Amino acid sequence: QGMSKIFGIVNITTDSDTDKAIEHALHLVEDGADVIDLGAASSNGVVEEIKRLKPVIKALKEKGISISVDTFKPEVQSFCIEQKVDFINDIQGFPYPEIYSGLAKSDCKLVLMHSVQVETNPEEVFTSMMEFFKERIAALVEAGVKRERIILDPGMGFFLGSNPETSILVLKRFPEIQEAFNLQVMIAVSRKSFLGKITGTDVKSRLAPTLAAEMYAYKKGADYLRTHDVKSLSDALKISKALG
Amino acid sequence: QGMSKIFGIVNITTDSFSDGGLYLDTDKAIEHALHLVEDGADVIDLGAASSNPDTTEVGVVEEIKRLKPVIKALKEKGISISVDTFKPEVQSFCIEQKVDFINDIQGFPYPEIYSGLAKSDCKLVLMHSVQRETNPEEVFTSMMEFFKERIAALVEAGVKRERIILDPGMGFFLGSNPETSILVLKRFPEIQEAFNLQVMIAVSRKSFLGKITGTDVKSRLAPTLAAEMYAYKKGADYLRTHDVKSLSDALKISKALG
Ligand SMILES: Nc1nc2ncc(CO)nc2c(=O)[nH]1
Ligand SMILES: Nc1nc2ncc(CO)nc2c(=O)[nH]1
Repeated sequence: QGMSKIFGIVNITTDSDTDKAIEHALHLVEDGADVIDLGAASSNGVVEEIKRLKPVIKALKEKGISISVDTFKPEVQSFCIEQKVDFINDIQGFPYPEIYSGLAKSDCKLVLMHSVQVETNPEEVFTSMMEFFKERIAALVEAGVKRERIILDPGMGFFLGSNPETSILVLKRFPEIQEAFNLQVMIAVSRKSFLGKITGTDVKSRLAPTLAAEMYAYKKGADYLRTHDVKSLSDALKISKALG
Repeated sequence: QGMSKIFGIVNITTDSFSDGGLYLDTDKAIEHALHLVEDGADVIDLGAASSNPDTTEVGVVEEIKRLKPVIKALKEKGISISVDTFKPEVQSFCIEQKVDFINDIQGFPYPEIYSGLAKSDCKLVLMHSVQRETNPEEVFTSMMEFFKERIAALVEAGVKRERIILDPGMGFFLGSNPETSILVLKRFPEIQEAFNLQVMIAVSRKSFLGKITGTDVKSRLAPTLAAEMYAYKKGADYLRTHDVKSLSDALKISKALG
């Protein structure tokens, strides 16, 4: 029942020049987003990724906008280390110990996401997820990163396997991750394919299956939420809180 | 938390509206009904009221003329029909048509039609409304007494108690005060226990939702869905909505998520 901070998804490439992604990043802030999750990915490339970030990064910092960057490459990550973005989203969970001490000299909060790319007993995935967090958080702490800087993401959708039951189990049991490590947790359900396998609808185009899962996560204590339609979630969270 | 029926709103007057001519497209309303049903609607809430207040005998026979083809066609396909009208002459036409529900936003205040309502097998949607700056607490108390007096006067005439569905009213029907709508939304389970009757919640696209967020809720679904979700988990028996598919798809997520 805690107020969740919204993460606005802005993809730099599919929106673009830089201005179409910039104006998409301020319209979401004008809609109730606390942090803008910047993504700039194409096909097949470190300089190409960074070149699209620099104009959007410092433009949002010129207006005091908290920025999250979705990158799994350490060279792109070390760039975000010294640009001093407020968040750095890694869908791989920092598996390369090269930049470990590099992440300790910084202060940007780290987001530790877990995935399991093939046979899914849905609870066995949860247990190994508990052990994955226990080993990766410790090694990050041993490298100098403060424990108060890690945010856990249990993964969702195709990051948990083609089985929709796996994503349902984690959506019901993510409070257990909250109290086992005493740390914040973000849930990302927006337009993920497994929502269509439950309702039989055209995902990526239907907001309501998506909205129902984000309110459920908010009502169970999710600290952060990652979505596309921000003004829809912002109004869903305003109604949900005022309604008791 | 449990079951919930969905009322599909079909404004026959709106589906036959004015793009440069009025109330001759009697098939758009019929297609809007059959559409909403394959989106997950349980009952079709037909509404053929005039665009502006009309209280003559012509507006009566005009309301039946807009309901007569839509009611008939939906009957041939086994569709639960609910008529959204507050006129006694229109309601008597719905009784002889064997319509499933009669949705009255005035709470049936005319005793002349009580005789016709007793013989009917249709269910009744008794709605409560407000006088016209009343404190939200006193609106709830007067609503309780209003249901208590009107339910008795209906069973006195011969309407079996179990056919009465209670609607507390929402938004402008409770006043321009948003907290009055919030109080009813978070305290309506007290209605189902005091009267042991079903309760219908109708929040779809009401102005008070915009006063809480600050967005145009008349054409948007997110605040309508958030409020419709809360009433579902709180045990609302029926749900009157516009976007049936978005609510039906939403109910399929909460049922899987538990
Ligand atoms: N933290 C987090 N980030 C993501 N980035 C991209 C995508 C692709 O949908 N998913 C996610 C996600 O599920 N969680
Ligand atoms: N049963 C019921 N019917 C309504 N009809 C029209 C309108 C106006 O939107 N409201 C309602 C309502 O709140 N409850």
